[PDB]
Amino acid sequence: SHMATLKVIGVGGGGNNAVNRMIDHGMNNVEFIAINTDGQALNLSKAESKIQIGEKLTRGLGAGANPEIGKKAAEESREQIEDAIQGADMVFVTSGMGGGTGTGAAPVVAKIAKEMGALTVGVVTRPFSFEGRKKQTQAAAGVEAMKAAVDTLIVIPNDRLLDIVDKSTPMMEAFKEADNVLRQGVQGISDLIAVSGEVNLDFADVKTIMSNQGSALMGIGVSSGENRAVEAAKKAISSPLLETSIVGAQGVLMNITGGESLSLFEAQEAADIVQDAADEDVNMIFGTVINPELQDEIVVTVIATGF
Ligand SMILES: Nc1nc2c(ncn2[C@@H]2O[C@H](COP(=O)(O)OP(=O)(O)O)[C@@H](O)[C@H]2O)c(=O)[nH]1
Ligand SMILES: [K+]
Repeated sequence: SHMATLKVIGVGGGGNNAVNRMIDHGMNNVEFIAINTDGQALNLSKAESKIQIGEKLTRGLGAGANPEIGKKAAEESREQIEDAIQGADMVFVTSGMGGGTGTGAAPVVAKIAKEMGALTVGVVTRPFSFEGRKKQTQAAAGVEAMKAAVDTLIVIPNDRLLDIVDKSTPMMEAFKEADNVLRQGVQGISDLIAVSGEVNLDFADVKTIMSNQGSALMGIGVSSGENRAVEAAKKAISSPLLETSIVGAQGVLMNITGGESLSLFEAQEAADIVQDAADEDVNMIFGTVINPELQDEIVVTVIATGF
């Protein structure tokens, strides 16, 4: 029997913001690591494990939006980063691209985790257009460096947050919507590992769908009542925040969780929604979990790769 160790690593300001908000939300059976140049921010981190990088470089300040400083800071702290990761079977690295620390250090952190054998997933943001072309260009170079260093990468363009707010939505509420991509992905994988399914998926199946793949989609949908399976499957694959949509996916891990009423017909319906949306012949790794506590609720978890 195998119990996978999952860790979430925030790198730089935005990544450490995400870690703090996820801890506040509550996230058990997952270990958090906070990595930053900025000692003032790191002192406010809620993470159990904190690594200040580049103190000789920046004297405790941030990188001042220069990615070369973040890269050097991370490389010089490799051993400390390895020690915090040790034991991990899966590592999520989260960072905002475009600044100095995340852009430069997050790809180093990802490569360290990958060369320790952890399944390594990046979830990163691109800057708002109003932040200017230079920052977009720097972020683009960071995204490409992340893709070369992870097993799978999820990119959230911050511009998509402007598609989901009204004129009054607090910025922090919008940021929590972006956080949900990583948080619900981690939770869905943590639930998959913890529960034996009736059609069982385990961590080896997560590795099949995510190892050495590139772009990825991770989504969850919950629905009740009539047409719940179709509606949950549509919710799982249809986030407006994602650079990589479901279209073009050639591998999908899909788990359906329901009560004792979970029907074979509705499982096929949900699988068909995902196949049709990908517009490809999808290699599906299909799982089912009967949770008797659930009455009329159905949960559909999707991880899509192979773009
Ligand atoms: N969605 C989101 N984006 C953020 C957040 N914090 C910063 N950003 C974005 O991330 C980019 C880099 O900022 P930051 O992570 O603070 O820079 P760094 O510490 O030097 O890596 C910014 O230009 C913003 O686009 C956050 O909490 N949420
Ligand atoms: K399992």
